Amino acid sequence: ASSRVIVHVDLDCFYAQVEMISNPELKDKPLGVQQKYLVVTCNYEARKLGVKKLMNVRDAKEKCPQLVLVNGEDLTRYREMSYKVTELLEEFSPVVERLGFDENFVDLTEMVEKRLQQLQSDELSAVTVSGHVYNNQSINLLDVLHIRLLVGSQIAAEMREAMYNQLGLTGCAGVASNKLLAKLVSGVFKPNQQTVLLPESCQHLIHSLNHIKEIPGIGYKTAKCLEALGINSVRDLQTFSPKILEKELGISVAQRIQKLSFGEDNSPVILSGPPQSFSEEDSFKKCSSEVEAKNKIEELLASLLNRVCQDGRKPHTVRLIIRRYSSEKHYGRESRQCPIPSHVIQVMTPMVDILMKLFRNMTLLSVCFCNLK
DNA sequence: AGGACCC
DNA sequence: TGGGTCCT
Ligand SMILES: Nc1ncnc2c1ncn2[C@H]1C[C@H](O)[C@@H](COP(=O)(O)OP(=O)(O)OP(=O)(O)O)O1
Ligand SMILES: [Mg+2]
Repeated sequence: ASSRVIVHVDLDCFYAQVEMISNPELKDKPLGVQQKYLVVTCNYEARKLGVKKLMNVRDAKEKCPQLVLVNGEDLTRYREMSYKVTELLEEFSPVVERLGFDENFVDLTEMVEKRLQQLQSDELSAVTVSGHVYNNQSINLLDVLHIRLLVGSQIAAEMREAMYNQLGLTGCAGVASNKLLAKLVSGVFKPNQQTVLLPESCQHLIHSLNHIKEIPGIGYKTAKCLEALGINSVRDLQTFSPKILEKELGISVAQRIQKLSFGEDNSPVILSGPPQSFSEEDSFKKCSSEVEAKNKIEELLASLLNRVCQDGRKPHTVRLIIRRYSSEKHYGRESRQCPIPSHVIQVMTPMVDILMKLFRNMTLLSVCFCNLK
């Protein structure tokens, strides 16, 4: 083990794609999916007209006074489709990592080897790429690594083909030697296409970023910390002092994101498997009297119970989270965790009050069934 | 419990 | 600004 062939699959405007399959009349027409006062996602037709994801419904219609909107506050169908995609990819190779509802990582390393071993000392020269090659780099058919990434692009092509035939879904794929690069290159040719990255082009891809914040792994926070240090470009981070950085973010985060700035990411593809938790949420115009407004909570449990059930396993912990309006609390949530009565495990009534007492001990309300077994 | 990070 | 995951 040493050289991996990873693939990053990223579905195009996933929610719109599901809504469109539902009611076809929505195709070719600018379609935006709405949650409260936001247009979380939209089909490309609409993006052409200026609709950008996570855009105010207003800023959205006064940019495209024709945009069709559907409500996407209920993630049931999306979720269901998200697992259908993951499963299909699990077929090609079991080790699949989900990143949100629309992303998956697959370690194709073992699969590329098996395929290569079936090729004869001739046909191995007829190996061809499938899709784009980043920075239009030249392929060297004698470079074993090149042969491997190209095979990976074929498999990548196959998965994309299967997704569309079997599930009616289009999307992108990125093939590289680690998760960071694969995710970075999957977006190069945006609408429903695929790109493969050859080693020689790693820095080019890394340096094409305009801000460290663009590097998967570096969030909103870490970015601001780095700024406060005069670290703005990816090369600033590459050339910055190991000591100082290590001494201000933690030898961990430090040593890790600096490897990242170079295109280095040794993290494995974790097998996601079944969810580690189930939760429903609900935001509402500061509309909760601090009581009686727990009929909403009864609502959450309704669906959740239907979900936690279906799964098969049973959760051994419940939780409640809340919010409070006032100033601009850029981060403010509160939750009361608690074990679930063994008897009650094996129905609403009990639970209802269970959350109620958890309620009292304490704009948005959400229940979460975690600790599954 | 709460934090960071991701989509 | 509707869900999730893993670390402190
Ligand atoms: N539901 C969400 N809530 C908050 N932030 C989000 C959400 N989804 C994505 N983001 C963040 C992640 C990134 O910082 C950025 C979005 O990247 P992204 O939306 O995937 O680009 P995109 O043009 O490819 O959209 P899409 O994948 O729908 O086609 O916003
Ligand atoms: Mg996206």
